[PDB]
Amino acid sequence: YIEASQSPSSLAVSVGEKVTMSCKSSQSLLYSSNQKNYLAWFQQKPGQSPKLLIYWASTRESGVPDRFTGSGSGTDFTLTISSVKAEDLAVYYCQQYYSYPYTFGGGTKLKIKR
Amino acid sequence: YIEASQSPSSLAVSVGEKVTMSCKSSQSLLYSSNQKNYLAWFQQKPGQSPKLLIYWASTRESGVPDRFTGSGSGTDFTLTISSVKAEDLAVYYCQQYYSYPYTFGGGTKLKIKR
Amino acid sequence: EVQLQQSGPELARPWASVKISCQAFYTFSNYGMQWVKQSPGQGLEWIGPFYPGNADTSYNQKFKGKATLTADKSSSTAYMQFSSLTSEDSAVYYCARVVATTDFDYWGQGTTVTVSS
Amino acid sequence: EVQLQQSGPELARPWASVKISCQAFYTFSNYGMQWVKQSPGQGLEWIGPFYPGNADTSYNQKFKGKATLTADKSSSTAYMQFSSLTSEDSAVYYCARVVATTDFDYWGQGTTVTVSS
Amino acid sequence: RVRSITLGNSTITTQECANVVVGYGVWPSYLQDNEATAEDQPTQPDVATCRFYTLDSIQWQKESDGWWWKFPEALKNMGLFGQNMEYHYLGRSGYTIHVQCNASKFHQGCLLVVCVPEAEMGCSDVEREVVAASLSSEDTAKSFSRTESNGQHTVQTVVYNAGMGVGVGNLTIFPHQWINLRTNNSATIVMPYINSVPMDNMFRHYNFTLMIIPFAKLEYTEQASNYVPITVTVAPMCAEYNGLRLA
Amino acid sequence: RVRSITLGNSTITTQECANVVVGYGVWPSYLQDNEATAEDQPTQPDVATCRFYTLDSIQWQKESDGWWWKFPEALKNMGLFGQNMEYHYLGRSGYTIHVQCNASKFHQGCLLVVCVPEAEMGCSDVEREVVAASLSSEDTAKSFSRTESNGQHTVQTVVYNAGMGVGVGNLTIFPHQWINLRTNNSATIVMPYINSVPMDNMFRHYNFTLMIIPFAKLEYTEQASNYVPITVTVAPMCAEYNGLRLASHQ
Amino acid sequence: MLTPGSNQFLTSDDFQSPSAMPQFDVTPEMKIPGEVHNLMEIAEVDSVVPVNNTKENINSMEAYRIPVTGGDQLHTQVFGFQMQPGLNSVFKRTLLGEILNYYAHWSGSVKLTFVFCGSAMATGKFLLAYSPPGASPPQNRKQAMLGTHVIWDVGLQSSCVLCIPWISQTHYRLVQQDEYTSAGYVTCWYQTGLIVPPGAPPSCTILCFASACNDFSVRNLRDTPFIEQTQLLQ
Amino acid sequence: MLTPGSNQFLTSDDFQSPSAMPQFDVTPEMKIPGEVHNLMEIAEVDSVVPVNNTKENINSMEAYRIPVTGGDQLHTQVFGFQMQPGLNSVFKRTLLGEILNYYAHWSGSVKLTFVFCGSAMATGKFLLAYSPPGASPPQNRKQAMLGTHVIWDVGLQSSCVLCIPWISQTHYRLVQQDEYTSAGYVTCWYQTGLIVPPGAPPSCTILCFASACNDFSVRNLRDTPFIEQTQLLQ
Amino acid sequence: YHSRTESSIENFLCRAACVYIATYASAGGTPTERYASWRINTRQMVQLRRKFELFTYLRFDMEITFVITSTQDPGTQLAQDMPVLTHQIMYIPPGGPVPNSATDFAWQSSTNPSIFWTEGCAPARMSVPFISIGNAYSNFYDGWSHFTQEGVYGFNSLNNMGHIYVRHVNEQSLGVSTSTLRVYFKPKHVRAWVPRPPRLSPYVKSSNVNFKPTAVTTERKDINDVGTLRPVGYTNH
Amino acid sequence: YHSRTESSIENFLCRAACVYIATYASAGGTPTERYASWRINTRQMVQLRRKFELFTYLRFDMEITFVITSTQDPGTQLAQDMPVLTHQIMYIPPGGPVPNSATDFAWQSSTNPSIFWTEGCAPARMSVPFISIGNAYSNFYDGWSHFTQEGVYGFNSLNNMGHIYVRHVNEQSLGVSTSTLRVYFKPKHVRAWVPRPPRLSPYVKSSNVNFKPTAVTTERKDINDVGTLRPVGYTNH
Repeated sequence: YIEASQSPSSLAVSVGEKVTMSCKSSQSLLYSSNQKNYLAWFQQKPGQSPKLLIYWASTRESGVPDRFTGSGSGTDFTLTISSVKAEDLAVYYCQQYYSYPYTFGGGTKLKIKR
Repeated sequence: YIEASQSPSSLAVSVGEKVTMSCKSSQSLLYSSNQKNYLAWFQQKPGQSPKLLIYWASTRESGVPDRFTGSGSGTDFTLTISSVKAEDLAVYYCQQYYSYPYTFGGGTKLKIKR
Repeated sequence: EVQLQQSGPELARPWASVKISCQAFYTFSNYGMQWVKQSPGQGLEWIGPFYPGNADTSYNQKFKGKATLTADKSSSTAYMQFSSLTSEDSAVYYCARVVATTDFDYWGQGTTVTVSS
Repeated sequence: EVQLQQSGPELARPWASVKISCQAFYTFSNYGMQWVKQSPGQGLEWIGPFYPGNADTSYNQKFKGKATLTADKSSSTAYMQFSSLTSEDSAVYYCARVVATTDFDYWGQGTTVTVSS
Repeated sequence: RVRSITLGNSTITTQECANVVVGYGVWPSYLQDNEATAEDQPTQPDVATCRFYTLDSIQWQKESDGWWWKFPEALKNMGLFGQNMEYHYLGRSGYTIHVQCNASKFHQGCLLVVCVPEAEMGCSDVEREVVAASLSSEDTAKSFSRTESNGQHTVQTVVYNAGMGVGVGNLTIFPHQWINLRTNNSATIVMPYINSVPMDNMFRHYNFTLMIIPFAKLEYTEQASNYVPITVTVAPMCAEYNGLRLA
Repeated sequence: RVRSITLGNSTITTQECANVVVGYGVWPSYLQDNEATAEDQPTQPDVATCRFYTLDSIQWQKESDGWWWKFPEALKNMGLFGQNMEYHYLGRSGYTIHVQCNASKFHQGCLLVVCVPEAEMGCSDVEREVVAASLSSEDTAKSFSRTESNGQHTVQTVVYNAGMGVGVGNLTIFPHQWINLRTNNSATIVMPYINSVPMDNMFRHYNFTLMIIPFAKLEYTEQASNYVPITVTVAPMCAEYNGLRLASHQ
Repeated sequence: MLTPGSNQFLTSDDFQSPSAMPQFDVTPEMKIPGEVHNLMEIAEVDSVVPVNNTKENINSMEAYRIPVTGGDQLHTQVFGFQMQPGLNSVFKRTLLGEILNYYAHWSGSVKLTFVFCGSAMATGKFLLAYSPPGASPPQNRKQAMLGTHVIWDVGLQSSCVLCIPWISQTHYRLVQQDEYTSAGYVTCWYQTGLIVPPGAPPSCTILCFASACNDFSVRNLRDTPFIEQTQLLQ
Repeated sequence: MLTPGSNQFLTSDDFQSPSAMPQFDVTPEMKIPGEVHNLMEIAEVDSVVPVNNTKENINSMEAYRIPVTGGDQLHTQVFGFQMQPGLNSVFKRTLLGEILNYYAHWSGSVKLTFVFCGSAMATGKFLLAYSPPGASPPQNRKQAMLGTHVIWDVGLQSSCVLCIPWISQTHYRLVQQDEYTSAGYVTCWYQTGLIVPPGAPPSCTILCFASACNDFSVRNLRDTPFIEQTQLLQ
Repeated sequence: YHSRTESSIENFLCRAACVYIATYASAGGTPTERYASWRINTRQMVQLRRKFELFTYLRFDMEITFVITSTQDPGTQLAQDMPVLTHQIMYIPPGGPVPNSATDFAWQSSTNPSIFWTEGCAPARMSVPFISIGNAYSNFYDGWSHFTQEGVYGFNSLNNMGHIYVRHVNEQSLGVSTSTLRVYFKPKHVRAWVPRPPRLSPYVKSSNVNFKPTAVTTERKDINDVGTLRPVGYTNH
Repeated sequence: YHSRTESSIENFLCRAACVYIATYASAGGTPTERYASWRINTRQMVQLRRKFELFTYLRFDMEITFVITSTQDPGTQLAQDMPVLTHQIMYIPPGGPVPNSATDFAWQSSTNPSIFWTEGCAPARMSVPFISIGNAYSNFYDGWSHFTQEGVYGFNSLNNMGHIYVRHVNEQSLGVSTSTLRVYFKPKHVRAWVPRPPRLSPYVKSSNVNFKPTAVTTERKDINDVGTLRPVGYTNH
């Protein structure tokens, strides 16, 4: 199989601070033939449908603001939010769409700290 | 570089008339040992993928009607159609495959005279 | 920004087949759709897609020999057939669809299939 | 008369690298495939050939340092990688392929890469 | 080429060429004066103890798993060795084991023959313990099992754990020999006396275990023998016993 | 470094130590009794024929083409040699020829200096013949031209054919040297007596022709000397003339 | 004189301790055959490698057997694996695997022996190919031929040996760290096929042994990952 | 005793003929300097090579000079030609070419000397490159550098010597032969550019001489192709 | 050509390991909560067991280290001026008297070696020689103790080393002083015989060799499978 | 190691070349038609002239071979019994008597060597030695015949090789008989001095070196021009 581990815990920080986090994979996720990293950054509103933010780990999704920026090569895959907000309360998944099994990460909830 | 100049203008003749055309080339393409000419008579259907008519300017491709004939050696390269039609409208090019670059022709749109 | 809808939540029972439909609002040329398993304790797990324009139907290996897939492109309806329904298979089924070769851009609505023995 | 397919048209964005794959249905012994640029203002323009079974990759001098080529014989695919893309590169790319050192008898399908800045 | 061996003037054995692995490198030897401090001196009756005892023949089939004997219990009721085992309280001996297969040139297979010192085994039910009946028959070969065993006081008999709890692929650390029907036909293993005390009772203690495991199954065409015979021959050497006379 | 050559005790020249091209391999030498069919002893005038005869200096400009002198007529008025060419009948000599260019370190050029034996030259008008005035001047240097001449009784002065009818680039087979102003500014040639008879009349026969042809044109910046002076020096060696005394007893 | 660190307990030191029971005369030693002085002698012996583990054979003895199908197998692959002992799924259970997994750094050569458990009338050829750490594995018989290879003829010789070399920049390589495209690969290919007379079976089996060579060494003892329990038993 | 073919006139025979003017005491010979014993002593003298015969200079001396110019260009060619003496339009008129053109077979090597006619204060570099017979001429400076080349410095040295080798299958090659893309190529590339101080002229000139080496030989004399007259003059 | 000096037996089986941690009070509670007892055996620490059970016969001394840390427990009428605590550590050889409670007579025997340790100094150390009737300890014993083929299987053999008992010496009238004992056990001059394959199935019992059937190794995707992955594109996956 | 023995002067200049072809009748006619005359000079055969003019001075002996082929001439009063024809070949040294017509007295001079050749035998041959007042022949002469700058320019009186005359001895009463003469000239014992560059412009006169200014070589398309090239394939790609 091919899987990845999510960040150990939640952000647990006060609102309004840019946050940098990481997602470690259990196997390589780069297609050096295409220089393509098969991974995307996810988000699911509790009670509603999920939606990604950055796909290919290099370009944000069209229609998503500039604050969410995913980066990383090789096994590691990091993300940075220029400003965390209380109206993005959801679970962050670091999912790899390399091949089926299309396994997910672990999830990153935004808890309450204020 | 190795380019070619197509006929100055389009056919501009009536429907059903034989057409004689020329594609002069900036460089000679006749090789002594091979005794073959490195140029091909192309045909690009408007909106679809191109497809040549004559390769080696002397061998009609399997699937080409008897009306189209390529001629000419060296710098000169000519084309002869015994009957022009309306439904086979295309943009006739003369693309050489002698050496890099694979330069194409000049462009010849089949205009309307009817 | 185009939505996506499917059959609907039925309160099922063990050993009662549950066929989950899914409509579409895009074309059927090399684009695909799949499903995910929304469970608080099991996280998110895919189950199995089929690829219109490719005739490739695949399933998860934990569910190999258990679930199947059948659909008609002209019908625009995507079933998700399932067998040996247990009590812990309860999940909120999202019908995700993607027009990219491999992505997860678009998602469904959600259906509850919680069963009671 | 054997068909040929490639990745297909997408609507990209400025400075978005776009690889255009190309499938295979032929043999790979001293045969080749490359691409063209169908632009009504720019006529017909090739970019760079790959030579399966020969490991020879060249480029047009108008784009050296911009484009690169990659391929996989076992996977039977070819890829053009772009860099520092402009907004006027939008053209219909045909996967030209020939089993010959000198011929053009198999042609591509078409691919649109128009962007929106 | 062909050779004949006549030990004890009452036995015959025919063998051509057999590669010999001598235990851990030491030949069986009589106990020396360095390690003798007991009540009395040892004795060495070798009249009929040194001869070839031919155990019964086992049939290697397409769906067999393994066979395994416990020494010296495998010779409990055979001749003067069995008599001295019953009479004398203490004991000491080494062994020589010949394993011979009878296969033609159209049969295929492979066998590992190992001599495991002190092969403590495990029960089928983890909570309960084993019984002497399951641990060893009189002189017949208990056989492993392809699947799990469900008894209460029966040894675990899965073949890929050897009934000991270790990987079956790592049993080559013990004295062993490979029998390959393509090239080889016989195995000879000489086992010295391996124990923590100079002498010990034979009845209660199981000095070692002989295991024969086929890694490659036996395969044959329809028109052939549906079994391959395997024969085991033992020959004790340097057999000692306690003295039974006044000092 | 520098050295002086006082030939004749009346001429002194200063040159640096350099390379000399000695004819076809033979130094000039006196004619012996073996080679002479005439038993009469040749007299040897060496008092004033062994001295340096510096000719006029010539100006190498940007648009020059070439020059030739005809020997042994170039010394018709030069000292005792001019008297002895007239008062005798048969003569014989070898020569040493120095050519020097006075140019700075900012000029460019490449001269070819050749000694062509019996350079028979052709007329401009094809059918007619040439005259003696056209071939040579007594000491002034005749010159080639860049275009084709159209004279009636004049030599063909086209430089790229040397007038001799042969391609100029092939002239290096003859005794020759190169003057490259980048490194060199002096050429010295020692030319022996080459002829089919032991002695020949001086006035009738031109023994050879000295030619200077610039292959690389002169180039200079605007604020520099407009020309380059070229100086030629000739020194006869081993001069032998006929005898004028009664062999039979008188 | 004395630092406060002079009176301390360091759990990695050797100090003679006061004897609890003097005047006690121990039992004299005796000659027990088969004494071990170093653990490398345990690794140097040959053990079987479960090559054919496919989620259905690890619970049987089919794991060790490498099938070799008879017939017109054009140029298929008999088997192929990656040589990183102590971490690779096949090498992490043999004797060499356990000894390596106890320690942290290793350096040496690994010897592989292939034996052909088959009939005595079966004849054929196999191509055993080795690709160094810095290269991709061959995908067809041609690329295997172009590299380092041995043609093992089962008819003439019934056993083949391959001694993998030691290629690394540094003296010791870490036992447990993932190095893809830096391990080296071994692959086997069908050269001709198995030809049998009428009466012999049409299929056979190949067994593989892997053992350390003479030049082998380990360093930095630590605890094994295979054991898991943290409670004292009962 | 005699065949009818014994009495015949063969144009290629050497039989002594009876003298027509005996008792005629010939004139004794004298030592005239400059004797020739072989025509190969004529083919080893340097002659200027008209490398710049571009259809407008063949009626002037401009053909003899290769022009080098000072400017910002760095990767541009200086000159380039094909090394087939006796048939190439560059060499067929020099002494080497003509002495070859009398004969039909030839074999040897050719020495080329380049001389820099320029100011004494000029300084630059050049990348004279040679390609083997079985190759294509280099297209840019990098390709010429990776072949066989020589960096000629017009600062330290004023002349450069380059000896083309002799590569062939047979013993004697032909003079006129269907020799396409299989003979050789000699090219010159700008390396740094011509640098001058204030006062020296920007542009300069290069001259080339070609001669035969000491291994050179010919065979099978025939008529030259340059003569085009069949009428006795006048 | 690298040296082999850290894989040797002495450098492989001479690492101190914490094999027992216990807690005992000083004043109150039931008597069984007033002392700490441990029977010396290498069959309860799974790591040390797995390292020892790699061989069949072993012969070694014993170096034992005791680390004791004590506190004052919460409560009322708590102590305020207790000077020091002194502990007694008692080694009971096989076939020796064993106390059944604190203040028992057996604590005062003249055959059991005892160490009186005042708290604050370096830890108390002791070393016991090879105490056995046989000539080597045997990890695996295939047989019974009684000659009539009846008894307990592979148990109650000569592999007996002794007990260790720790108690307080100071009688405490005010307050209770809870203490904790950590035992560190190491062999010295070890000799090993008859190597054995390492175990595969997890241990289930502290006295048997029983086990569950366990798979020989970990799964794999395919027989001819190496890393080199495939990414899923327009091709067939 | 390649030999250099075919390029010597001897092997280069000793090739027989047909330098004169003439015809002459036998019976009555215009007198100038009744004999064949040739002045010896290597300045009318352009190929041999260019071979000779490669050096300045030459010294050699001359071998001359005559080929005579005669046939009857159509007309009335033919002959039917013509026995055999005989030809007289005469070499005239410089300054000797020269016939002005057939049946002249100069054909009987004892100083001019003659060959009487009857048809049917091998061709007639003679060898003239080096006859000259000077010590060598001069291809080029830069001067005048008279020492007062008058006379023909470039004409040296020293070199003269004579004349060759041929006539029919037979006085044929009936029937005209036409004959054809081919002269083959070849130097032997050749010595050459002072090599000269070979000519570039075509010859215009048989007595001068006059010329027209011609180009130095054949034109080229560009300075860096190497034609033919290579098309894309297994090698060029």
